[PDB]
Amino acid sequence: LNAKVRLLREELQLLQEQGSYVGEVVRAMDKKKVLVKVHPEGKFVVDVDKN
Amino acid sequence: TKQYEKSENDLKALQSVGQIVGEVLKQLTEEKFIVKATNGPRYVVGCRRQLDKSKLKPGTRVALDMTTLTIMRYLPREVDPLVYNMSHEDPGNV
Amino acid sequence: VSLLSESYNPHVRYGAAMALGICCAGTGNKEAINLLEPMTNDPVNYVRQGALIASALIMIQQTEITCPKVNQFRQLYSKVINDKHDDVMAKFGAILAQGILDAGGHNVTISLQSRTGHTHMPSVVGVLVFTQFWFWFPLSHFLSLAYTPTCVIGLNKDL
Amino acid sequence: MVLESTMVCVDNSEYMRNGDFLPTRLQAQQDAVNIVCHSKTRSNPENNVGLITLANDCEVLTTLTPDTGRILSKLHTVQPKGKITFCTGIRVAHLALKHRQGKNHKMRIIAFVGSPVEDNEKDLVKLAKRLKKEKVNVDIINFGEEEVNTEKLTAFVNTLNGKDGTGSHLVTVPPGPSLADALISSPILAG
Amino acid sequence: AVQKVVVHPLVLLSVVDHFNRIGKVGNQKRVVGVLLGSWQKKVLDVSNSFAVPFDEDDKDDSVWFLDHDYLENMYGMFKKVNARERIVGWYHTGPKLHKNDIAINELMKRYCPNSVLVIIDVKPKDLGLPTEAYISVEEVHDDGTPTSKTFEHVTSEIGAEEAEEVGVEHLLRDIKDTTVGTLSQRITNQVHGLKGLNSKLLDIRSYLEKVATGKLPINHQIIYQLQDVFNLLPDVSLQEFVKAFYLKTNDQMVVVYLASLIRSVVALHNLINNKIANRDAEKKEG
Amino acid sequence: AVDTAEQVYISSLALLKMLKHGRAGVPMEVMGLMLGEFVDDYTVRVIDVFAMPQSGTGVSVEAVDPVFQAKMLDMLKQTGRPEMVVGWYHSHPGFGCWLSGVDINTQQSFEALSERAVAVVVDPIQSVKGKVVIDAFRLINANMMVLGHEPRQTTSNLGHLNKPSIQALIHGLNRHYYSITINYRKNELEQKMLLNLHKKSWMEGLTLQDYSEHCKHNESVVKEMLELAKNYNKAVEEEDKMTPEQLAIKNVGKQDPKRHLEEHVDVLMTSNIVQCLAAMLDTVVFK
Amino acid sequence: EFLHAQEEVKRIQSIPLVIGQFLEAVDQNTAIVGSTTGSNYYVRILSTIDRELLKPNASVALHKHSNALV
Ligand SMILES: [Zn+2]
Repeated sequence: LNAKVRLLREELQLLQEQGSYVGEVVRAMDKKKVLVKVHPEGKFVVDVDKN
Repeated sequence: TKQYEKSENDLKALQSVGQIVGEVLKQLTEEKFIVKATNGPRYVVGCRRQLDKSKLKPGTRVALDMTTLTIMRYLPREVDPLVYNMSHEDPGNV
Repeated sequence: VSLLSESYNPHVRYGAAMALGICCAGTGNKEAINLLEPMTNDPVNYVRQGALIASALIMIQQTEITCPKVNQFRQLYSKVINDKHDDVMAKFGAILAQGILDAGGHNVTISLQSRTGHTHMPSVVGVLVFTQFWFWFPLSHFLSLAYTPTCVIGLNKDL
Repeated sequence: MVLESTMVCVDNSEYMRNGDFLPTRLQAQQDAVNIVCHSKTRSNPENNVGLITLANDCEVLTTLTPDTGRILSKLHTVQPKGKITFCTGIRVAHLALKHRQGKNHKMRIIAFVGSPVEDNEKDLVKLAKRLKKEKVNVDIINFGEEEVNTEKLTAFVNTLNGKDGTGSHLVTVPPGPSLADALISSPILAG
Repeated sequence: AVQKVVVHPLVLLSVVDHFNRIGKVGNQKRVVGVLLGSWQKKVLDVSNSFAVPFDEDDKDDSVWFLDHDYLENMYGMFKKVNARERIVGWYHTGPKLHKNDIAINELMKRYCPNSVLVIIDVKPKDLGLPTEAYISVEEVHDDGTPTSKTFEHVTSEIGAEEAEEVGVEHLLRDIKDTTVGTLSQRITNQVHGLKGLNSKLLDIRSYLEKVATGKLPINHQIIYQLQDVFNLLPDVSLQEFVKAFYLKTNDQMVVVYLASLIRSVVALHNLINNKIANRDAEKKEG
Repeated sequence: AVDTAEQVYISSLALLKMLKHGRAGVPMEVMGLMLGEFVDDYTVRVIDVFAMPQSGTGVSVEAVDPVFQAKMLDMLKQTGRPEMVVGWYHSHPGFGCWLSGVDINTQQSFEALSERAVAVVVDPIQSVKGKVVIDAFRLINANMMVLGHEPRQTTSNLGHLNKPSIQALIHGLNRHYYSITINYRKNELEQKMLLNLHKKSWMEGLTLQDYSEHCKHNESVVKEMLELAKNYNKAVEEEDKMTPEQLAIKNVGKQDPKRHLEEHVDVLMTSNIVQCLAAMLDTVVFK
Repeated sequence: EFLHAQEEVKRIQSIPLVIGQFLEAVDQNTAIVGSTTGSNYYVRILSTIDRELLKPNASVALHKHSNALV
């Protein structure tokens, strides 16, 4: 329980500058990359993601 | 000769950046004011002691800090085309 | 001390690694090593350093055939010091630990307990002043008194 | 210039309301305060001079300060009615002189006594031996009416200092009509 | 008039640390300074203050003198940096005031219409909530004697706003906080009897002492009147206090029943979920 | 020439004035001045903190008034402690306390008069209460950029100070600046009373007054407040009695929550406060 | 120290904040939340209160940069 309040600190640090986005895959690519379209933004294409 | 130095001293006061406009939506507490920028984003901030809390009111045009994003000065109303709607001129009368 | 090594603050975790370091250095206990494995993995900087020196005292004069973690650790000492991303603090005790294992050309070790049953005071005094090496850097030289020779001397008599 | 801090004591006792001094002791001693404050101004700029009332309950109207505007402001409408108090009138000046910023400035006190005092000889001898230890030098100028050819105060000044101390000078006014500005002529020329 | 006052730990500390200023140079007497208050309502509040050099001669044991020019300059600086702050009165560290302190108020009464003097204590000992607050008023008397000025007690409380609570709570690092519901009410429950006793016991020893020594007055007038008021309450049954018994217990009736109501529910969720998570989780591992 | 680890000793009186002067200036950044004594290069202490008057131009190198300093120093010379000033501090209310181009402009002015002149930043906002908060900075020499910039000795406090890092803006000051450690000192006597002052604040004056007023409360409207608790115990429990049945539907504790769940702990704690303050009746009212 | 840790989770970020619209919680410990900037963000939920104030749709106040639910 003392470790969870510390975990919130580090996790805050990773989500502080950019947090994390919400993507929408329009198509997947042969190079392991994945065409992703964000609602406010333009379309991207991004890769593995080993998990 | 000295009037110039008066102007240059005015520049020293111009080293203070213009504040950012906004509106007052509500206020959650005295240190939590629910505000919105004229550009769309909404915020909750406290403020300094130079305000009168009752004078704030919802739906109020205010100016915010560039960092704290909080009210320092405020103005009631502004409109650009109005004075131009009042600037019409016509002779007569006669 | 297994449960104190899990404490929330790394200060008690540091003292807790040091306890196992200085007390078990005259022994080849593997349980102490097992509790000092996760200590170098803590995200805190200096606690990892503590694990380096403690693990250096458990392996004095003990080769790989003693405990299987000797080479495991010896690659870690050089790995942490050749990586620029790591903290300078943590990589201080790395080369320092390489000095512990290699002290005297591997020929000497530290012994707080003679076989006679009495404690060796230059050993104890040296190491206890060596506890805090940050506060005074020349205090790291008092550890040289803790080094004792391990040898078989077959001198018959006189010269 | 010599470094010191002078403390003036204006006489508001009920015996100063008479017009024996021309035109009245209030304006007579007021002009005395003007000449001494301008004298300290011409001496050194660092020397500061406050005032203290001796009659009734002693109160410091103006704390020690180098400007005389406040002093001249308090000389007016002072309402000079009460009984003179002497034994505490030197000690108050010493009290404001222990709070002084400068330790180089010597402790100096001037006071005007225009009324008889009920202080016993033993009290004044105790304060004399005390001011010797505190080294404080007090220059008194006697005004008004008192015991003819004032004795207790004269011997007080002589026994307060010694060797030399050149020193504390007590100038007693002779019983005759004269302008006050002419009475301050002898003390302002030499102590 | 004034009801209660609020003194912050910041200004209080500002008295104590000045006691360290004159502590090394000594010697006698006590720290005397002028208090800066903030008045937002009938309730009084203190924020900051400033010390003033003060010395009391002994001859002359009733002689008191303050620095007026220094007062002007320092109060002008604090009025410059803070427009809301102003002098509400003065303060001294006591520990007990002297008869001479009556005129000290009369001096600065030209600065403030009503100047409240606040005693404080630099060395905490006894008997409870620290400091003190006095207001200067004239109640005359039924005797027709000339008007006597006696200071009246004003209840004081320690408080703060926001930032001043931060440092105060941060620097302690000593005792649990609070904790409400368990150790906040019981500790103060013993505090009620303890601080009630010692207050009553020191003062009740005073009452027995006042007639032997300390006469006059002492007693009279204020003593006998409050004496009979103390004899106004015995105070128990007969009668109706007998009838409060079973309704107090009856207020405990539903409370014990609600207690036992949720006690079984706690045991419910805990035992059910844990025994399942015990044996059913262990059976898959081995 | 000699660079070592540094340490700041703060006084209980100092921090309290810091956060106050900073609170009154929000949002606008204020200008304070640090007061204390230089004992050596590797240690420093701040024994006092005094506030400067605000100006319409704001924080600037010219914001320090020399005549104001000589006056204030008059008031401090006649005080028991006439110690020389040491450095300056300024509040940074709305951000993460990074030194700006205005702060550096007054750093080189203090480094010529004072050898160290520790730069301190204090903000009430970034911390609720129990944080150590504040901050501290030091200007490294920019003309040394050709030689080794990498001390110190006794790197312990250096390691704990540079951590956590903690975002980016904080790291943007590693160059041209380096922080300096802060540690409290006691002064435990006055600290002991300072605890008991706030704690006793909740307690009563006579201590028999507000507890007996809570005894007047012990029957108010407390039978009605116990009817408030009775409605929470009916309304929360008849919907928390469907939960043991719903656990069989979802099988078993998968998310969830509802809620409407628990909350009886606070009800029992308030009822326990009621019964204890009510148990004081038989103690107080009787004798 | 645990009661002292509660102040560590309340400490960040205190004031000020930026409003957004809560969308939904993808699971325990992290959620997706629409910002007033008009962007949905995968964002952690504060370890203190994850539950009763969540609701399907509600205006939620977030830190400026971290967009962290409080
Ligand atoms: Zn700045």
